[PDB]
Amino acid sequence: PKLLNRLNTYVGSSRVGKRFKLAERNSTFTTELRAGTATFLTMAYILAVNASILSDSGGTCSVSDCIPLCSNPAIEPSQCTGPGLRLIQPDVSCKFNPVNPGYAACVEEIRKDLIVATVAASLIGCVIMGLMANLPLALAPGMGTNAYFAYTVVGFHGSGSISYRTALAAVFIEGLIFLFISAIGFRAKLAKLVPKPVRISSSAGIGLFLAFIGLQNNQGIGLVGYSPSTLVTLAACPASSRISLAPVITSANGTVSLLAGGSVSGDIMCIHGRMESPTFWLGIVGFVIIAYCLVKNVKGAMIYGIVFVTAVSWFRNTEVTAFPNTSAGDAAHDYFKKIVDVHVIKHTAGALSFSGINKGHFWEALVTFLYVDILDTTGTLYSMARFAGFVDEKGDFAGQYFAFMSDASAIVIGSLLGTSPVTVFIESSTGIREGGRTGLTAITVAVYFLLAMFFTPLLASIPAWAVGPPLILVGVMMMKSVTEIDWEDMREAIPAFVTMILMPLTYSVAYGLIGGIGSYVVLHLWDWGEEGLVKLGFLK
Amino acid sequence: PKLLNRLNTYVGSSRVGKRFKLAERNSTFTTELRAGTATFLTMAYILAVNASILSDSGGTCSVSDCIPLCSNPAIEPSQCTGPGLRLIQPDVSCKFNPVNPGYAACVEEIRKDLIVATVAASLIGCVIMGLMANLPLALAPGMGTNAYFAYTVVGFHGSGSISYRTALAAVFIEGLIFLFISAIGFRAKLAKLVPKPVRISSSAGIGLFLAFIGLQNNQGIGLVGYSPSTLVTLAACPASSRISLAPVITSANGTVSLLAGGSVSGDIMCIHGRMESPTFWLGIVGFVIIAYCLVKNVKGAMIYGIVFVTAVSWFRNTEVTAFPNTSAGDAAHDYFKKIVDVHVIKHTAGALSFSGINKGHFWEALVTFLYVDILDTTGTLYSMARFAGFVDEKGDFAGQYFAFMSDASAIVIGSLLGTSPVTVFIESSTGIREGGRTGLTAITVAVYFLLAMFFTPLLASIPAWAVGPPLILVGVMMMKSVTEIDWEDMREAIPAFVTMILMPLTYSVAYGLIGGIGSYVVLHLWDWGEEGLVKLGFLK
Ligand SMILES: *[C@@H]1O[C@H](CO)[C@@H](O[C@@H]2O[C@H](CO)[C@@H](O)[C@H](O)[C@H]2NC(C)=O)[C@H](O)[C@H]1NC(C)=O
Ligand SMILES: *[C@@H]1O[C@H](CO)[C@@H](O[C@@H]2O[C@H](CO)[C@@H](O)[C@H](O)[C@H]2NC(C)=O)[C@H](O)[C@H]1NC(C)=O
Repeated sequence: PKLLNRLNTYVGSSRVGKRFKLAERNSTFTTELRAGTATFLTMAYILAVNASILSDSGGTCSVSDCIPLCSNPAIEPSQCTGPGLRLIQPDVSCKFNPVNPGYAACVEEIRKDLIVATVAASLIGCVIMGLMANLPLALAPGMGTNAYFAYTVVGFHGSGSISYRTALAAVFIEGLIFLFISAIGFRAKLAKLVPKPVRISSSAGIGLFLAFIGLQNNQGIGLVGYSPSTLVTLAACPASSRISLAPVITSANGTVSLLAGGSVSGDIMCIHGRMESPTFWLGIVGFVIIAYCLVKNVKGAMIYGIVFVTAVSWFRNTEVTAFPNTSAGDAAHDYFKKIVDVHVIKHTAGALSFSGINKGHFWEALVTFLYVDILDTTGTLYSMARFAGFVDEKGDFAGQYFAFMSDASAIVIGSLLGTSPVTVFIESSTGIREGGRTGLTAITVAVYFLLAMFFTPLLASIPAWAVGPPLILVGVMMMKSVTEIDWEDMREAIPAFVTMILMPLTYSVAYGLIGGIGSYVVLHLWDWGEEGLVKLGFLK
Repeated sequence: PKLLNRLNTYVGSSRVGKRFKLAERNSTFTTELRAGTATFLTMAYILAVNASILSDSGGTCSVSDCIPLCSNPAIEPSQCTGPGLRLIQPDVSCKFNPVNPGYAACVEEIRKDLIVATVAASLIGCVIMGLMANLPLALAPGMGTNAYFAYTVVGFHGSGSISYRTALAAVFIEGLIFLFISAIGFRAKLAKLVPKPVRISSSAGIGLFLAFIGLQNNQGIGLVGYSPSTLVTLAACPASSRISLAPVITSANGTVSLLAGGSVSGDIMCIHGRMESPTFWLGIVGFVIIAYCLVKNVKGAMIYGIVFVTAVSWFRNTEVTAFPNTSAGDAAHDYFKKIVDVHVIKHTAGALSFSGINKGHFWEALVTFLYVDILDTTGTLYSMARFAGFVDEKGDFAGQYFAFMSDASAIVIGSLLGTSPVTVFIESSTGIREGGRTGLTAITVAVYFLLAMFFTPLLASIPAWAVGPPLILVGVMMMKSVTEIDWEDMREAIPAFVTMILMPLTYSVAYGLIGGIGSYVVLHLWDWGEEGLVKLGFLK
């Protein structure tokens, strides 16, 4: 007969076929391969997004890599010898606008390291899940945790309260704690502490957070800029129409004096030319492409949008180029002209530090990660077990124990390689809908990730207006959880609204969670006291 | 027979009782009075909120009221005569921080004028509705239109693109157009142009906008401040820990130079002492009070929260005082020591100007108002007609014609007195639930508004941390519209999300509407073209 039939029969009757229980689950070999291909096509946008987001945090390097500069910018630093010409020693301000050249070079090196680390963590997680749990699930660094890790815990170019290495240690300890909790069966009971309205709306809140990042110049397409009155207005003017802000001291007559050592922002204020940014309109075109591909059920919509926007930007002498006519642009183009490369992680691997373990901020991060991974992983896996028909009458699908242990182990391993926590992707559903039932789907996704490695030069050249619409559409899709909040009941509607709006406005996830929980406790104090009084016996 | 029974019988058998159809609708006199009292108690927060919001726009006065200042702030301006001491002529920067004393005095005068105008517009609208339509509905200046009029169309202290008088003319013409449209029966047809997902989510969007205003230092309790990296972080530090920002020019070596004539912001950047602002915690206490009063179905919850927070602030030598130890504070206290006053509108009444009618921004405002009033009034009235049992099998409740004409006339009259458009309040439902069926409820609310006049000194002394939680809770209650969007369908979910998130982030309502409509058209182009091709006959 057909050669595929012979191959399927041979594999099913073999020893590895019985190991993976192919016959008992009604799927042979090619259904597994097709399901793995579909899942990889649906989740491949993480390869660009995660590396960009994590690289924005600055990585391991610090002020020690800034180089001394000349008195005038027109003279090369090594030729700054003459009357009144001296070398300026670097300070913290070298990390921020205008950025010192050495810092930017290090940041590019960190970006390559983080691409490789993302690929390796996804591969190891998928293989561990496939071999141990024997489930068709794919693991990769999560999205909300990426944004929270980069822009809040560590901050832009290390402007946060915790260094990169200490945050890696926090992720490591969180993974170990999650493993220990899942191994003794206290995970389900611990999941009950979070009140219901906070437990749901939080997801929506994160989506809003992500969307806001996509509407930002540092991070996405623009369209939102600084305003002296309202703090936020309509941006998206060309890069030559933007200026920075600096703190000043005023008086009661009208004088102003610049404040020494103050933080200078990026080019966030727009003077003229609104709605004229070419990169903004290129990002809009990519957004439209992804949205149409999502409506018509095309797999890999985000891949297509990102690839279109990136390929348009690879030309050199345009207004939307990714390789500007500078030294950094020329170096980036030179690395890009190499199509394939085998990059070895140099700075990011094995970069843990336990110095800040006694700080109060550290723990605020460690708990927050622990919350998200406990909820998300609990929410996703069971949902997946419903699509594959594994759930019995008791609500258990056998391999849940090893599924949770494998997720925790993947988190630990990813922390060792220098990336944000890894989780199970919801996109795995698209593989289950195609017929994947065993762990061969995870192995197939792992092989695809291995082949996605070796393309670091192509993945390291993706501009900010290409990582923009994917975040917005991810927020759109996360928004669907609001339909199960009872907005008629104030005692539920107030905490959910507080969580949802505080996540993007304070630009933090922990603050939204804290506000929601505090509001819930305050609003339920009276009822709890009345119940306690009735129970004790002072009241009827 | 009790005396109340005799009074009810006498009124019901009288001529005015037959005029208002008291007997035919099963309500006599005291049910009408009680329903009016309940409605007024539920809607009385507008008396403070609307005046504060509209006064933040600066009113009619301009740079011409700034007074010349001395070379040093320590010398009184009229004694600035000596070596090198001159008078600085005012410029536009006198309107912004630091604010010229004459401008602040004028703004206080405008605040009194706007309190009186708000009361008068509400009274006239209620009387016109009660006498003509004969419905138990109360009219007052709307909330989203207040915020849009003040902070977007006119801008803070006149920093927008349209002056106050031109915006009043826009409101006037919008009211006239709405009257003409409703009189010829094209209102229902015109209401169908807005796509459904935009037509719903817009309400939720406005709520978010309002909540953001309540989390702002200019406008509410604080908690959200400027950030050099993310533009927005956790504020709410004491007023002595805040500094301003000014635009600068950088170079490639590290120098910075202040830019001449740039806009200086308010005290928005926080250096230290986060979560230590006493006014922030007072606002939180007021928020909690209103939240419990809302949970337990207490009428006038917002009144109680506002009154508590305001009464705490009336003491003079504290950190939460509304009368600081300055000249402006002393003048405010002197006006407050008067309990009752008869204020006559001096600047705001009859201040229309038709100069900017050929500007493109003008029309962008005029349409936007016209949208909101067409939707909101259509959404509310019919809903009210369901609670009172007026809707027949055909969907009409007889007096809808005069109801819409009365709403339009009230809009025009309010525009003449110098306020944002007036609409029907949803809070009127609380009066219908109590038994109100005729127009005597509107007359009762009008009498209550008339007696609420004469208390301008008390209403003019309400601080910003008292107008804060009401806006947040109004946003919470408007948020309930999201449950009727199908978030599973991308072709609907994308426009709704775009509208909802663009309203508060760009800090404008028109931009959210434009984005939503544009996204809807773009996403439906392919389907519309395919349908048209099938209809014409080129396709099967
Ligand atoms: C960096 O280079 C600029 C010149 O490009 C220096 O600016 C001097 O000081 C102000 C501010 O720009 C200018 O008005 C002067 O014209 C500049 N003087 C000269 C001789 O160019 C700036 O001083 C340099 N940075 C430092 C720390 O010296
Ligand atoms: C306005 O008032 C200040 C004093 O309050 C005057 O003095 C200046 O103070 C700032 C610091 O706040 C210094 O940077 C300036 O060097 C001071 N200038 C002088 C001449 O002493 C200030 O001069 C006043 N401004 C004007 C235009 O008169």
